[PDB]
Amino acid sequence: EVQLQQSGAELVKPGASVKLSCKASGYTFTSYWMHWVKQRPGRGLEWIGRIDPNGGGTKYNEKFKSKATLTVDKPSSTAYMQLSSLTSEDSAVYYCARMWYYGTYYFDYWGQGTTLTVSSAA
Amino acid sequence: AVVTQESALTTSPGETVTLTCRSSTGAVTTSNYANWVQEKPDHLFTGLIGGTNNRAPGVPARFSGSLIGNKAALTITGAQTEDEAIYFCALWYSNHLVFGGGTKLTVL
Ligand SMILES: O=C1c2ccccc2C(=O)c2c1cc(S(=O)(=O)O)c(O)c2O
Ligand SMILES: C[As](C)(=O)[O-]
Ligand SMILES: [Cl-]
Ligand SMILES: [Cl-]
Ligand SMILES: [Cl-]
Ligand code: NA
Ligand code: NA
Repeated sequence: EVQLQQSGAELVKPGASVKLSCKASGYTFTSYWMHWVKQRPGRGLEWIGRIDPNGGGTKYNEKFKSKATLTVDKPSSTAYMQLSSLTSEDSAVYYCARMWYYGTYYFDYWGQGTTLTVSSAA
Repeated sequence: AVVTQESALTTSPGETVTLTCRSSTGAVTTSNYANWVQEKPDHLFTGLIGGTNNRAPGVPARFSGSLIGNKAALTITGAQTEDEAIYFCALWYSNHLVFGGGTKLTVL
């Protein structure tokens, strides 16, 4: 019943910006943190940061602070992640993952992921 | 910090296998709140354990977490064929999270 639906594949030009979405459903949105994670081939997983849908407080990996902007929209139960000044290093699969943070910290449900390809117009 | 996991491990059905998660900074502690997540083909991720030893809801009990010596460990007691996957551990370092490189588990 808990579901995290992320937006479709994206193709964007270098230097541009993009906004990815993560639609949450089947639970109380504001009760869980939402993380964003970056996956590139041979590069395992990279943590981008998390957002608390309750107050929209964020925590970032230093390496992504100037790269990513996390927000939420309570009404639509959607978490967004904007990525700016795109380069080919940003090409990857991006996931949103929910976390329970009371008494412990654990991920449970993950989105299916969104593929981003940063591609120059020929 | 660099988080290290076994590159790949092989087990047979019904056996017990232990995956480890090492921290380059020193011993892993409960304050690293070790997480373990499972990736299955088709980019299908599932959180298993968080805070060293707490299982997310619906996760089979055969998956358990602990600290063994200097490392965080994920033990799978009675490996199942469906357990064949890539397991990532992640350690919390007082403000950010680091993922290990993942362990590919093969079940014979
Ligand atoms: O302990 C964690 C933790 C442990 C394991 C995986 C992930 C996290 C995590 O994401 C996190 C944590 C603590 C803080 S706290 O100092 O603010 O309370 C955060 O802000 C935060 O985002
Ligand atoms: C839904 As996806 C496979 O772009 O990995
Ligand atoms: Cl945008
Ligand atoms: Cl990371
Ligand atoms: Cl891997
Ligand atoms: Na991998
Ligand atoms: Na590895």
